[PDB]
Amino acid sequence: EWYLDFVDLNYEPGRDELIVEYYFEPNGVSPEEAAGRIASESSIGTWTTLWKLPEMAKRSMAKVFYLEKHGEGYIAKIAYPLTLFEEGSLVQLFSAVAGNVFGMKALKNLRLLDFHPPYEYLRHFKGPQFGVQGIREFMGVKDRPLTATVPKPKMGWSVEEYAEIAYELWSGGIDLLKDDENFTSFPFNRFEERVRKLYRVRDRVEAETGETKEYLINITGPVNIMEKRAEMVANEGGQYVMIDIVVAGWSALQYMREVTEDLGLAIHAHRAMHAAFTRNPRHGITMLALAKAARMIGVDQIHTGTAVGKMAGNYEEIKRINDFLLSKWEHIRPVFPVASGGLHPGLMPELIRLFGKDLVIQAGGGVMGHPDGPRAGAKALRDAIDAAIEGVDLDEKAKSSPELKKSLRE
Amino acid sequence: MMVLRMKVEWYLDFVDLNYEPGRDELIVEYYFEPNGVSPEEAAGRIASESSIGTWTTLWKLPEMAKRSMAKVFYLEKHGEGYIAKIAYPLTLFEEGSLVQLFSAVAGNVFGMKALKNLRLLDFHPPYEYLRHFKGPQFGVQGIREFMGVKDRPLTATVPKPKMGWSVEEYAEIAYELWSGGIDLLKDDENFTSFPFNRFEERVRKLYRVRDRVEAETGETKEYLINITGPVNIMEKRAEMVANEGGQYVMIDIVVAGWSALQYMREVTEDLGLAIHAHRAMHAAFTRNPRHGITMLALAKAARMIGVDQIHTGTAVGKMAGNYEEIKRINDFLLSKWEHIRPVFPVASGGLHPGLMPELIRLFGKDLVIQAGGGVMGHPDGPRAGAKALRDAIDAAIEGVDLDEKAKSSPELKKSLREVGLSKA
Amino acid sequence: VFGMKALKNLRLLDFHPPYEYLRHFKGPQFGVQGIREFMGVKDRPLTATVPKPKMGWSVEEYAEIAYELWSGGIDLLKDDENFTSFPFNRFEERVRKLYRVRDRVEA
Repeated sequence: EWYLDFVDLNYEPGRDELIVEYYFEPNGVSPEEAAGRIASESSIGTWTTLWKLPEMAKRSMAKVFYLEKHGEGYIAKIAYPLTLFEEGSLVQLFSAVAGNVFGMKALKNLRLLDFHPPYEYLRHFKGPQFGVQGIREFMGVKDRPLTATVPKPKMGWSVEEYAEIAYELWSGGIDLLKDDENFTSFPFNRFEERVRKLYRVRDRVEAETGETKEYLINITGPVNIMEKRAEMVANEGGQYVMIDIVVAGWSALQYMREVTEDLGLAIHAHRAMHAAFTRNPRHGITMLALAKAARMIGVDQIHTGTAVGKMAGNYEEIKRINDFLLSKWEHIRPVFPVASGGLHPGLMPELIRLFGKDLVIQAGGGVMGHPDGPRAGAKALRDAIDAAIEGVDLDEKAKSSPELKKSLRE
Repeated sequence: MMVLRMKVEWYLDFVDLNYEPGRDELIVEYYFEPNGVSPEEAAGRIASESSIGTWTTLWKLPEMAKRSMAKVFYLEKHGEGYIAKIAYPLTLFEEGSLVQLFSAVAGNVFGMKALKNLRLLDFHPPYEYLRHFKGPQFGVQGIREFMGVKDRPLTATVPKPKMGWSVEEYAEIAYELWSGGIDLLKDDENFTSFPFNRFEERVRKLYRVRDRVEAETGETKEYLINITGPVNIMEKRAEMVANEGGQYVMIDIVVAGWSALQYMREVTEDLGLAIHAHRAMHAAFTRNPRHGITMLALAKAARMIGVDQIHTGTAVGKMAGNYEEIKRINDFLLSKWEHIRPVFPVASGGLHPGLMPELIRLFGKDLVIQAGGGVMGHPDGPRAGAKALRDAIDAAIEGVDLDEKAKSSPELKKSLREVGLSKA
Repeated sequence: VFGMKALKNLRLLDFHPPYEYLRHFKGPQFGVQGIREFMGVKDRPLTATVPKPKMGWSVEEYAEIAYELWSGGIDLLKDDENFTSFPFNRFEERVRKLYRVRDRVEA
């Protein structure tokens, strides 16, 4: 059996079939053959063999129904019957549509652009437990973006040193303390010691300020360890855990979604390592597909990138990802985009004008750098956010917030 | 009259080309190309973002920050870029957690605007890092022992087509493959559990067939059964396999991920199961020679945690990946490495009986040889194909010409004739 | 009592528990007779050997020395007091191998 049996550019996919879109460049074969190879490798493969062909194999063939020239290559869209899939298992879906296909010698490059799961696939995924509205409610923040802050330096803090910095950041106005992706558990900062202490400091600051404060605490590890750590956070009164979802990976993430369902924890998804496969525009998996999978399983917050006078990724791509994350999508609650990357108070209006108010804004570097110290930097960050939301020029505001003034000089 | 200290840390402070790392530091080798910054600055950015980062702050530095800095100690031009080697103190690591190691050395660094491209080439764990990994439970010698196969490569076959089989149809093809001489039935990376082939129904049936073939042939047969799934599911499926008498599970380790793998290694330690790692999805990040993570590094992580066998690529006409790269990976997999047992390279990609002499000459006898199409495609059927593969391997090992062997092996004779009829 | 400044030296020589104290102790499960019975050795003393050197053996190297010792007539293989569990000789890996060797030598 041959690759062109998987190609039919007149086929019209049913509403119960899953669609994957790929960019590809052929290597020594026709665009049609290459697309047929993708469909084959991601479904039943080849046969031809004197052996009895299994009865479900014809009903499991993928079909390329769209193929067009695009830049230096081609886009194919391919339809997949649900007989190919273990329903509820994102892991098995990606084993099919994002696996061996990337190694095929008959392609120069292959990029998985997007996928579109039908109702009968999507209904076996819960999506986020809280999402934007869930978080807004437990944080008590109805309208403005939320603020987050990873301390600098990002490693090396003892439990006590971390308690002290956390008190300054939260007290100065930060909503969310954030651990660095590399900051898990060390001899001088054991995870359970950190939990015991940091939630007591959190509760003290809530009592002194009257505002809800939370901790994007890094539970990343071997799954059994991440589960135990999630249990410790819940037992101490935490409503968030942070997981490096790409480093940890899809099998752990799906299970952890069941763990956090029982313990009432929102998931903050850090995407470290993503750029190993999401950066190259000709090859890998797009950040959009990654986000879509992550939203389906049910992260409540995820990093996507920013636009920024020093930093800044592709505006269009970021806005496409964010629009998807906030979009209506059947029962799947919307996800907060997390904006990070050289953010500081002066950038807040624009970040907000361009990306809206439904954001978690991570700005630790600017907060830690304030000339009056971290607590003043946090206020400067809340103070320029309030001004964006209200339509006030940052130089007017600065007349009644010297922590923002001191920030604007630089 | 207070004098305060603004602490400043910058990228070039992470570069010291005269630094001599201790034997108890972890070393990572990177290839990179700078974008708009000096090679020094780029290298510094890597060391920084994989360690303590940079910053400007009045706040008191945490005491362990200065002892947690990575240092660039080697930096030289390489092709259109540069190689850096970077040294890491173990204070930066949660020991036993490869998840955390990779979050540091293989994380945010790949997304840095100031690098055009970034590839992690290799890493070298010091003894005090490595000693908190068990490595493979069985490795080469353990598998050889339970399979009862002392010298020759082992054989494996994934049925064709790769999806759609009912439990009964899969039992019938398995009987053929095993009976004709294949050592290891192998599930496709996509083939987990379906309405028409439920995992637990498949285990009950196939291990009965397995045991029947063992009784009939006097040879040990095994099954690289795909337990890939959400971690709890993978765990339950591993328990079902062990319960039925199985000694192997297959995990799609890249799609599943490191966190699940590390835990599954504890599960399999308890159940006596060897792990066959399928690497589907790797090429999304291992294929670009300028950017990503090499198959060698992935393989090293997987060996350290403890997969017992892993796919590395082959040298064929019809699948030839780079000979140099592949041989490097296999050499590593099989090399002495403290207490870490050696791992079988799994060779796959259009193999058939006529390639066995070349495959063995070039890559040795310590291989698992997966020969799907070649076996399933034999003109006399899959049983005959399996025999042809086993006979070609016995000949390669004995230094006997394939056409000489074919005189006492009808299956091998037909297989050889077909290649010629299907070759341009 | 050992730290009292009013004593220059103190040595506990022996103690003698009365029946109502001693009765709340089981003593050995096996003792001499229990051991002789499960070892199948009725009269002669039993023999034991700790390998030399005392440390540094891998599981497989430890299996090979044990085979020699047991096969030549030693009754009891013995670990050195410092030999617990190491990266190159993990206790559970040792247990699995050494008892298979043990059963082989018995056969």
